[PDB]
Amino acid sequence: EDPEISLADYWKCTSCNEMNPPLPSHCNRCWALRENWLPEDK
Amino acid sequence: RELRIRKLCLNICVGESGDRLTRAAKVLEQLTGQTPVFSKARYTVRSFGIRRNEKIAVHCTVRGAKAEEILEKGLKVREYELRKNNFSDTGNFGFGIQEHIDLGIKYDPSIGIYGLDFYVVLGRPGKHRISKEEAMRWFQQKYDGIILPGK
Ligand SMILES: [Zn+2]
Ligand SMILES: [Zn+2]
Repeated sequence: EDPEISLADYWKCTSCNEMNPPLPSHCNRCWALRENWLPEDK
Repeated sequence: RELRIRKLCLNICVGESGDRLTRAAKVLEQLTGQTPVFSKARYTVRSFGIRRNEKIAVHCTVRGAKAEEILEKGLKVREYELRKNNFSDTGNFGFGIQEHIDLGIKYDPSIGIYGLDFYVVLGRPGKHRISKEEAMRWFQQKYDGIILPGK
């Protein structure tokens, strides 16, 4: 779909194991958010 | 001194078509000076009200001086601090911010608040692969950035 990135840019959802494109940062299958993407609150 | 930004991708998720989506387009236009492209749902997702093929998000690609500038705004919001998780095995990296107003866009109670996703694809100014570690020390040196340990 995009020639400037590879599958190695994909992230694996840990809730359902879907391989997801770099963006968005929620899983396209189950909507679970990607971890350690957003700044951690104190 | 020999590693460059190839592009910066930006994305705002809404989840459905309508007012809030079209306002997320504007925010990207104001922020970016380009017209964003609406993304469609890959799958319907019942429990989140998502329907396959519906317009649900907006994204924009920026290059050159514009990309550097927007990245810097994003990094400043993040206080120049990412995690090793943010860095792909390809030598690219991305991150999110909770509120778009922190890039310096005025808050409108009509508009609301948007989260924003950044993805940065690196390259060489010329095909030799960029490792995860090169991109990491590039970020560390060029932005005096901090990469927290992997969680
Ligand atoms: Zn998932
Ligand atoms: Zn989305």
